[PDB]
Amino acid sequence: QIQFTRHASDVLLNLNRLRSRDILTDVVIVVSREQFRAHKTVLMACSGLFYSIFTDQLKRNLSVINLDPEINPEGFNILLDFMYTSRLNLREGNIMAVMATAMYLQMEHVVDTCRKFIKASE
Amino acid sequence: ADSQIQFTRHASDVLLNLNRLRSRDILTDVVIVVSREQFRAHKTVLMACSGLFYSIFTDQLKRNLSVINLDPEINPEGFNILLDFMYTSRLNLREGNIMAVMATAMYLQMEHVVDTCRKFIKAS
Ligand SMILES: C[C@H]1CN(C2COC2)CCN1c1cc(NC(=O)Cn2cc(-c3cc(Cl)c(O)c(C(N)=O)c3)c3c(=O)n(C)c(C(F)(F)F)nc32)c(Cl)cn1
Ligand SMILES: C[C@H]1CN(C2COC2)CCN1c1cc(NC(=O)Cn2cc(-c3cc(Cl)c(O)c(C(N)=O)c3)c3c(=O)n(C)c(C(F)(F)F)nc32)c(Cl)cn1
Ligand SMILES: [Cl-]
Ligand SMILES: [Cl-]
Repeated sequence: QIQFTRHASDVLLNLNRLRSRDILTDVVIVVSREQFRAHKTVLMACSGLFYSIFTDQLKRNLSVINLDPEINPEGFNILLDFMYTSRLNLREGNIMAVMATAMYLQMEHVVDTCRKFIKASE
Repeated sequence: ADSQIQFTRHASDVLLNLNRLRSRDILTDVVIVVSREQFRAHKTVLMACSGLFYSIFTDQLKRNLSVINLDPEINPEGFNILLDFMYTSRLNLREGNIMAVMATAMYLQMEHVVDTCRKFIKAS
């Protein structure tokens, strides 16, 4: 069929615009003292943890999810921006936190990219 | 010591997973009614892909509606082609459907689809 090569990226951009305007967000993720509003569909599409949560009968209808308090909010922020943008901002000062947060969120390609960053920088 | 990494497959992988959720009726939040067919979807995806749906659901008086009735003169098969396009990036244009898809894309305010329809006509 006719393939629109920019369509998926344009969809994601528009989803990120909805998130910035707080339109149809349906969950708050709490990470220590920081709160992040998001769309469950995007979280589920991007994360094994969120897919498991929002397919679990006991948890799927929650509108507030408290993540492990040991997770670094900056690590989560970097990963949530990645979910909505395809762009992953890695630095020596954040790599360990992003990698551990990606393991927790079950984002395997992000973890592999973090390993590649360690290989390139250690 | 620093790197800004673009994941070139990420957006298409997100969209595939959204289509998987729709196919299982997970987190769908609206039924679009088009003449003799009902279609379930995610409002966020509809808004992301169509000027009409963007305008409808940005309106706070319509944002939380669970059923939207479209103009009854819209061809439901044209709509289904466009809904599948929204969730897949693939558009099935054929001589037997081009006029219906084009007219539906005008109504949904999907300009790059409309333009692709015009290119199809030009090449027919
Ligand atoms: C279950 C699956 C297959 N099933 C088939 C098999 O028989 C039928 C059809 C239904 N499918 C399905 C899956 C959905 N969501 C997920 O898969 C959640 N998800 C997302 C990712 C993910 C996505 C993108 Cl886009 C990325 O860029 C990256 C990255 N850069 O790291 C990571 C991911 C992951 O890395 N991992 C290990 C995992 C983990 F679970 F393995 F841990 N889960 C991840 C959604 Cl929403 C809807 N349907
Ligand atoms: C308004 C915009 C920019 N604004 C910036 C500018 O300063 C601040 C920020 C907020 N923004 C925003 C917009 C959102 N949604 C839409 O734009 C709706 N949408 C989507 C499309 C569209 C999208 C994809 Cl992916 C396609 O593949 C195709 C296609 N192949 O045809 C068509 C589309 C369109 O073609 N047309 C004419 C129109 C129309 F309205 F013009 F008619 N609307 C379309 C969403 Cl959800 C969230 N935020
Ligand atoms: Cl914006
Ligand atoms: Cl599948």
